[PDB]
Amino acid sequence: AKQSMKAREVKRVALADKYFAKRAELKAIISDVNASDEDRWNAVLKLQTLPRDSSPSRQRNRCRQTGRPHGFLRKFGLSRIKVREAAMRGEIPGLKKASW
Amino acid sequence: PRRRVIGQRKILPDPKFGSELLAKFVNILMVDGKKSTAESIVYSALETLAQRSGKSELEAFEVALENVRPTVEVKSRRVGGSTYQVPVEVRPVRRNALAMRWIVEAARKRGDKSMALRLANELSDAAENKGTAVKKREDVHRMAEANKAFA
Amino acid sequence: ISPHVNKDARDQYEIRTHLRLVDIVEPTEKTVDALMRLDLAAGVDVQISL
Amino acid sequence: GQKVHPNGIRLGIVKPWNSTWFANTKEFADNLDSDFKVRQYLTKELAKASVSRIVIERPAKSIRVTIHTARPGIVIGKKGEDVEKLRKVVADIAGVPAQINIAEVRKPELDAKLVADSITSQLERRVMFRRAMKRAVQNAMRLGAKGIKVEVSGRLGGAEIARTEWYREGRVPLHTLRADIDYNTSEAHTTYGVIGVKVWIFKGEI
RNA sequence: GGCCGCAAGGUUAAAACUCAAAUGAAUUGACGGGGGCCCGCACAAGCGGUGGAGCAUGUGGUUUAAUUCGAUGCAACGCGAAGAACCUUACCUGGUCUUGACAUCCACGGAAGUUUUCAGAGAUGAGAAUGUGCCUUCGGGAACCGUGAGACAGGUGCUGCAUGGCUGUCGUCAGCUCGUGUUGUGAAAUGUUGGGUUAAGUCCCGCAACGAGCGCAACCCUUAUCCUUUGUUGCCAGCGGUCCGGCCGGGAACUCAAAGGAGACUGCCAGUGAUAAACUGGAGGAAGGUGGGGAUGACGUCAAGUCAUCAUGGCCCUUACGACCAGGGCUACACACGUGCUACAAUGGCGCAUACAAAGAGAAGCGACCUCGCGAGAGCAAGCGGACCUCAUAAAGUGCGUCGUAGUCCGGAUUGGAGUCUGCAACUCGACUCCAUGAAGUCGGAAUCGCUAGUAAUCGUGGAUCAGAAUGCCACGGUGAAUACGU
Repeated sequence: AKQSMKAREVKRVALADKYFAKRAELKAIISDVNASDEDRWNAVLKLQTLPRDSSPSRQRNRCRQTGRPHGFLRKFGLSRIKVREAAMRGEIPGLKKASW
Repeated sequence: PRRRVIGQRKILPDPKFGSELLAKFVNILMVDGKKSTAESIVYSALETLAQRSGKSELEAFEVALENVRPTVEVKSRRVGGSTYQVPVEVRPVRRNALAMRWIVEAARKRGDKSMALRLANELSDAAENKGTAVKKREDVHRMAEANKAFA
Repeated sequence: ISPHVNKDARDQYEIRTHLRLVDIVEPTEKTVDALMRLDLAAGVDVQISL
Repeated sequence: GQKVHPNGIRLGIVKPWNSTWFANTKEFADNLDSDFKVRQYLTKELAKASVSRIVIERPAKSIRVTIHTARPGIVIGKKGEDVEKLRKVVADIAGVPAQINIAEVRKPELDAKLVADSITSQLERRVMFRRAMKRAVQNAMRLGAKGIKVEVSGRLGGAEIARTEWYREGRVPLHTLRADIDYNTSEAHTTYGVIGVKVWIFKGEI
């Protein structure tokens, strides 16, 4: 992966950490039933002025050693290729080849 | 196969009566692994058939088979670039198997209302020497007789 | 197991987790200190419930 | 055909692991990344001290690292003036208290990683690959191995068409799972591209 | 040209020009519409499909501003993709910066929280509040925000015919080689061939050969039978309480959980055989001759695949082939092909009510009981980092009614109207619900595919990726066949 894609990812995670509580507040307002019916309009109109990159759904899981955007596993933080390499070298505790 | 000897699998006898022939008939009739449906159909058909002839179900079944069992058949040979029909004798297990297969195939082709009804009608016609099963047997024998020169 | 197309040719792996439970019925102060002052290997996970 | 990794197929039967610890799903990935960074730093820092293995353990809430080396003096230094520095840096990277231990390799000529490193080092100074390979095999068989195999591949001698060559002596049974086989690899960077090296050493059944 | 012959022709017999070879006898392979022996769902004997209809998905072509790049006989075509609305994104149109979005150096001053204006946004301008730690021997500047100059940074740009690493295929086929000796001027041969035998260059006997290596077999996982340790969250035959329920007092026997052990080796009997290796039957036993299923891939072949995971020689661009942004495209549509799903019906469609599983996942997670809604869902809220709580109700089956051979009470494409949820945001281009509409299709030409037993066929259940998006991929159990005379 190019050196600018990883930079994009770092920026995304930073902003998402920064604006976490404000968004939860605004969204609870918009969701809650029996509201003033103008506070709803205000909260909706304000939730879209925050930076786009602050939403957790703009983030992409990547391999921690290479940057590959496909073939990701969550237990290991790596893609299939690097998982296999480390497994055969002996660096993943408890993992071995299986048959049954 | 090329270098094999295959033994015989055992087959349980029928629960109501005690015949292995009837178990094989159920097996030949079943589809998709549903043995209960096949047993229902066969038992109902034999029930409705025993009356029409005033004999035991087994006797009706045996008399029906004895008119469809074949004796000689034709195999195909081609070594000189031409196809020849060579007559051969059929052996007992194959006789029974072919009879059952033809009976069920004829039954499925009729146009009555229920499968049990079709099966019963076919068995009765067979006991009277009419129907597609007997026609098939006659055709096979005719072909075998017409090629006696290649025995 | 290939960097490109081939779609069969996979590898299969396993991790196994072993678990044990021990019960102590009648304790005393000395014993509880004795347990809380013990060390074990670098690959075992210990949980104590009172 | 293609072959299976010897170490991999043998884990749990006759070969041990390089990392030992227990963790759950919310710590597994972070622990792996920390181990990777530790090994990278140590391997860069000790390039001339004949390192062959780094073993990591994580007990309680600290980290202890064992280094297997063939020149322990160069690592320990004058009354610890280098081991202490290494410990400080490793503690900074790990984020918890740190401990370092040093273990010695008696015979560097029966070690898979060290033989391969020596061959690559020679190839980068314009030595003849046949000479390097034959010397490796003879040393190993002289000091007591039951068998050895060596393989080299690439643009050998500056050629335009790449190639592969190997030599063998003794027994090297790869289909036997109770056999004690040591395996490793290395790479050499030259003016014509990359050359690859592989080494197998057999020591007996168990 | 001469001689000879009725003729057909015979006999004597050159040059110009052109090429760097033409040729004999043996040697190792490959090939034969040459011979001999033996294997494999190769054929034969059988069961179910594809090719025709509608829909899902990939490919060729054509179109477009763009429809990003790669895989191409078997061994590419639900393939890299284990999940394109923005992001992912590498493509198109327009608005913008230049030591830079990501690093190391030098020296000029100070840092992060809210809140206003013009912008589609990137990015420009106005404000308010704060003064950190710390040898301050005053130099700390370490921590992290600004700007200036130049050594540099950056490239999913080309060559897989310059490469490392990783993979496909012949093929889980039984082959492939060396040392010393001996034969031939030599290339080479012998061993490795021969008589028997095996799944096997497996084993025995012979023999100018005597020995060893890589493969074959065995050691590893799982499944089927037994006994000895521990018995909660798992189990109840005997005993005794009754609100009926493993509920409760208890028990350690049985299911089951998971650690150490026993067992299968042609070991025993009879016949055949070279006084062999082996073969065919029989006893006991849960299991018999490799008991059943995995993992395990020899020397080599195809300049086979991948510079777009990564790494790397050579070439190429640096106010641009390198940054940032909002909209669009990868989802197009005269047409051709591969792989699948649902059907064309009575061994069935619809309504009532009732047995019986296995294996998995869960903290920004799995969401009970109760209330509201016809429903997709909504509100309030226990429990659980789990043999305890939750996801979570198996379906085919069985019992009783009805439909009566009809393009149907079969099938469910298409289209109108109204909703729910995830998410800043569902026009292009998401999944699901409700009322309505009710297309093709009555078993598919020449061709052509899978399968030898708990297999084929048929019914349901779980997980990875993942805010949301499976008819694909990887796993689990239920019911349960037909056929193998033979080469």
